[PDB]
Amino acid sequence: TKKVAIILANEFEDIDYSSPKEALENAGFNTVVIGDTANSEVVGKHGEKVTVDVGIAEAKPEDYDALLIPGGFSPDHLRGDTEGRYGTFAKYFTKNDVPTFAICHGPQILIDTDDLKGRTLTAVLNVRKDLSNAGAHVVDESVVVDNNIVTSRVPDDLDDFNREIVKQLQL
Amino acid sequence: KKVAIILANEFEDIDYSSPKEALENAGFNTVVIGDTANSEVVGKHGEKVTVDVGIAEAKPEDYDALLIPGGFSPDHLRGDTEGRYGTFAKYFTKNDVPTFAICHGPQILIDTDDLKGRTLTAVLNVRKDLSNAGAHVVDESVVVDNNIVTSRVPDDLDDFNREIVKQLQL
Repeated sequence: TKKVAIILANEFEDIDYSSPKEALENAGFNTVVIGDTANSEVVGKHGEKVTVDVGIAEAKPEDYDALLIPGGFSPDHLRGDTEGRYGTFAKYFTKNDVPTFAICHGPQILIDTDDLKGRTLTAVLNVRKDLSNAGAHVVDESVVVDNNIVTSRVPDDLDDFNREIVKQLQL
Repeated sequence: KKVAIILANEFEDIDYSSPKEALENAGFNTVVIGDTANSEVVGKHGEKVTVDVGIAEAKPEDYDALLIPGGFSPDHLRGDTEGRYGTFAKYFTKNDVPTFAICHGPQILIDTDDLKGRTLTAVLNVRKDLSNAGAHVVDESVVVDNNIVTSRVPDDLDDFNREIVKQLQL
């Protein structure tokens, strides 16, 4: 059975978490929330409470068949980790071409992999310039698939994003 | 001397209030520029601030400096569909006018495209993005690079406030 790592801090955009989680589980994949501390709670912009399953200190990225990075201000929080542990975690996925899915601000974390040169991505407007400075070919599309990396811009893109992430996992 | 403060919702309260009070104590005037004139924007910890001038009307030549408070306000500003806050900031970087940014504030300066070779600091969360914009990023309580003054976190405010006042007294 395949399972998806979802990296999550406080102030995630609630629907960026719930909608792809529901699509993945509906297709028969399981999800696991990876955050600062196992069994801590993180709270979305709009109040959704999510319990962290696995601490980032213990998490083995090779255990997971895909990474999902929900947006809002969760990715900014994750990039505040003094030891850069979420960037290092995401680097496993980009270095080994494992399916990697990011929506909205999510692609911010991919910048910390230093692996984006020549990759094609989209993101929320706020973050596109940073993605291009990181070496990406940034485009403005509802969903972008570049081999293993799937990106979308906003919650309104979720139908397209969810369809593509489940396909990539079927591979 | 008049200082433009560009501000959206979820600014870090003391990043606004503490420099604004330092500037006003030194005899300078501040003018909050935001999405719509006479709206209120609200800080992460609930401080309410009235927007004096809408970004659509603001003329950056009017001002003797630009101040960019941190929090998630700079991110919000970078979401403006027509990039009007980046364009506002470009006047200051192009014309070497005093430009002060704390915490996440320096994110806005990324949109000017004018950071190559410039020396800045910022909160850890945004340092990589500043480096990728070509800036020489250091980890100091305050950094002065000609016209641009940056600091990292609220603890640095004493040092920030001293340096931004000193810029304007020139």
